[PDB]
Amino acid sequence: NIVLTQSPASLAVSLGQRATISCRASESVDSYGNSFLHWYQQKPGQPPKLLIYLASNLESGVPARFSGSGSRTDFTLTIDPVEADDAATYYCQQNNEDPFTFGSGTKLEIKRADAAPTVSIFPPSSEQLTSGGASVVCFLNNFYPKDINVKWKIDGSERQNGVLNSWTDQDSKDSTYSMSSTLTLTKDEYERHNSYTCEATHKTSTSPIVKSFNRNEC
Amino acid sequence: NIVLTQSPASLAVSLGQRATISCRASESVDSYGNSFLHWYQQKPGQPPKLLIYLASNLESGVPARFSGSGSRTDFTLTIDPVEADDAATYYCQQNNEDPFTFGSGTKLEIKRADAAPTVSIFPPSSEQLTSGGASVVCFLNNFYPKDINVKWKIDGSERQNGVLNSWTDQDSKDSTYSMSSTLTLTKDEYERHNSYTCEATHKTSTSPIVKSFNRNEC
Amino acid sequence: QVQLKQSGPSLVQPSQSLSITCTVSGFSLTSYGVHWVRQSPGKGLEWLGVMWRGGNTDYNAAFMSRLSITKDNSKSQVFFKMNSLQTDDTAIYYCAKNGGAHAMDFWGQGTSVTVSSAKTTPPSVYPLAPGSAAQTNSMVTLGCLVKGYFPEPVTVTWNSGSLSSGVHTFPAVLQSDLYTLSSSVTVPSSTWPSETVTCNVAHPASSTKVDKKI
Amino acid sequence: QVQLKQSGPSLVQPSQSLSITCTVSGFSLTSYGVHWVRQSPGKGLEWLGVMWRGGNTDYNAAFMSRLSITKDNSKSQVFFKMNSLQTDDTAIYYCAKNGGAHAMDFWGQGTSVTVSSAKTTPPSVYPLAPGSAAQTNSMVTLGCLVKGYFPEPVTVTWNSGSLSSGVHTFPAVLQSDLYTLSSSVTVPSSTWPSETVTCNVAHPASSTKVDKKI
Amino acid sequence: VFNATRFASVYAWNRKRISNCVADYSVLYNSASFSTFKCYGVSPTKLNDLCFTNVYADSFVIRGDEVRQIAPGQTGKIADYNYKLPDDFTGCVIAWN
Repeated sequence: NIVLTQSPASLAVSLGQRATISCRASESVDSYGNSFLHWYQQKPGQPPKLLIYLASNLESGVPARFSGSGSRTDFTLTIDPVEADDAATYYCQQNNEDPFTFGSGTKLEIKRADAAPTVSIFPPSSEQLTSGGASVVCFLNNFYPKDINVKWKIDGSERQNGVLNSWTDQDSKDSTYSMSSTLTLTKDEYERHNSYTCEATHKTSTSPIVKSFNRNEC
Repeated sequence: NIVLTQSPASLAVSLGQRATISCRASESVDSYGNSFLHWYQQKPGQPPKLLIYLASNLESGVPARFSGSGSRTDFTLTIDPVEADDAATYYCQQNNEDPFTFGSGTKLEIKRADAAPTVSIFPPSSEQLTSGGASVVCFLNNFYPKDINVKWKIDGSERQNGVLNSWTDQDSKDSTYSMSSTLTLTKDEYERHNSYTCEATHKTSTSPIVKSFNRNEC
Repeated sequence: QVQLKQSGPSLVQPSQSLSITCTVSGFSLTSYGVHWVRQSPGKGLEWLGVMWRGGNTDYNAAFMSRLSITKDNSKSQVFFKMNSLQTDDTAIYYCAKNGGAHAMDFWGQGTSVTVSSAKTTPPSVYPLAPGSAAQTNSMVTLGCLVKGYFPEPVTVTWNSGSLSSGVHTFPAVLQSDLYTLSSSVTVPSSTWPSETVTCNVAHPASSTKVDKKI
Repeated sequence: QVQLKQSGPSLVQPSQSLSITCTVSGFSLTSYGVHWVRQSPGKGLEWLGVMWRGGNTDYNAAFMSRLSITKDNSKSQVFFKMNSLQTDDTAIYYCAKNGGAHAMDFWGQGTSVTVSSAKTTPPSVYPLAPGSAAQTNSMVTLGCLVKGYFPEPVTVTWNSGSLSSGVHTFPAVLQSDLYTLSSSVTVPSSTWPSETVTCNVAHPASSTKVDKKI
Repeated sequence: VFNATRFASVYAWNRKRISNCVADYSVLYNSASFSTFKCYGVSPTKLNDLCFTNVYADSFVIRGDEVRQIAPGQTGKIADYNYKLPDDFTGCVIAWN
């Protein structure tokens, strides 16, 4: 058995720099005539692909920016320069002994400049109001870093019952993040107060992100 | 006050399978880096003991078959391999907010092979009959499943006043069911007829398991 | 080495007070707090209180004014003071050591605290011998009838606990300030009426021990 | 040119079995051994097994007794039979072509196999339509709220996938035996409310197509 | 150090600094008295003859399901909060029931 304790668990490397994804192994020797392994990539918005075979060779379909080498246990995956195609999880696989397990997985994050999110609020549809429900969504997309917290504040009192968030990972190409905050309530809650407030606090926006929506938006 | 809606309320898992028991929660969240809870196992004749703490760490002193995981709200208990000594209930404890309440409680039973009950009846002592009462005990032990209709039927007609059963559920050591039926009658009713009948109908046995006794057996 | 047993309560009358003594051993009482719980009345397991590691004590909204916990660090004994006990306040208490993440690592034996206006009724033990028509299949059932006792707990066995695997236990029926307990013991068919079958009973509340031969 | 996508399972309970059908294209089954893996269920990527070229097959140490590979050389399809699955095994299962040094050169799209005791439920789609008071600045965002479906996946597109400029797919929020999926797409203002817009939602687990006009 | 009286805890692990001596590792690897013998950065058969400036012997006790957690970059409650092994750890770890 080979325990590929790949490290680190995640990286924050900006564009144009050198990212280092190490991969620790225990066994074995003489893969083909040496102690090399294969590297792979698993993107969140695209199927996976093979980057480096035998840890020293290039593969068609991917750029030549991926390189590296490795000893019996100390392996290295060098991505130099980092462009906007690297936001994904990287793995290392030994094939000289069953099971052909992979590494722990290094989630490389493209450390671009800080960017504020978009602003878009969607009142409920006619079918929702007809059925008595009212689900409002306050989207905050195209931002960096992923650290974002939405506070659904109704003018009467802050509501935190039906608050759900969808934290989308960094797309392979689009280096920005995307998060959607929902609030599923009844029609009486939507018709409770004239105005409402979608509050949020992001690292980029020093001022509190505030966008209101009225009950008459139908 | 968090009412941990522990589901399922009961399970009949056979030998060699994997039992899965959930535990719902709603508060709190992100105490330090998670909001995991604990698990316990209460026997029918002994208070419970700690199996898993923080839903991801094993505790010594108990069998190693118990494990589990959990999200911030849903916590899972994994019992693998299910053996013939895991005939007991389970619980999950609230720890993030006081009071340290528990869940509903899942009653796990081992699906053993079918078996017929014993055939024997026990009349009372001479002192009980002399005082005016009568306590005849009719045992139906070491049977499976628990689906058995026990009802006293005196020679005159079906009895509905002195009917009383004491059901013993599946024990850890004894994986079979046991039920002791009692008969509450007076001296005259005990000596009203010559023979009486302790009638019972088991699920697998189409014919009723009966055992009669005479008033002179004392 | 580890001991969390309880003693003291036998039977309580309505509108009275009483304290339970749970002896602590096997661990530093100053480093770990003792929990208190009930035996699942109605819904799942109910929790009463716990003394912190030299801090404060937690209670429920309904039991903060009536029940109290006292942790004696010198004698290694945690006391559970009960106040204003009424007939509907029946409960079976247990002690348990506090763990790291507020866990319950060790557990005790507990005690059954019954509250009722009725007086202590000792058990009317009688032997359950099989009738003449009862047959054998290389095994014979023998039991002891512990009927007409109040309150819980009670222990019935064979030869003062000589056999523990063949002795079966049944639940006691709850009557009007009374109980009816049935029991049975599996033995070989050739061991009765040949061998002496002495059944022992123990009622800790009334301190009654009636021996009856089957 | 190459296709290694999976299909067949909709929803499975824990401690049960299933059957997956992976359609192989681009290479003959006799030329390369189809591999079989998962998609990061918690910890790192997990390897399951591989069927060699007309010979035996290797399996994972933790899945040799439970999981099995059934390779059909006549239909150009590799079938997989799994047994005794747990909720933690929920992940996308992939098929891949063998490389030179036992590598996985090509990778497919796979299928998101979900293990959970809950039952299947179709999606109750409700569109996120801006009201009449909604404003626009040279563009308008649109989306749908697909709540009340189980299990994953669910594909939300804009007019059968006509739009691809600002399409953003969000993860499904695990509810009580249900899921909640949101979406957000960026389209110029000349398409809505001018042209006909309709949310197209597909649930491959139930093969349901829900159309809701935005 | 291995045959010491009592080891320290997992969080107060005792770092025994050793220097200026001869260390035979092939006799220990071929002793057949260790439950686990897994090295990182160099094989146990090759590190027997190597010169170093300083070596350490960290004494602690952990459960059978926990010995697999002591590795470079391996997660775990003891691996992150009690004993953090270096990610570039070029030494060796041993254990015995």
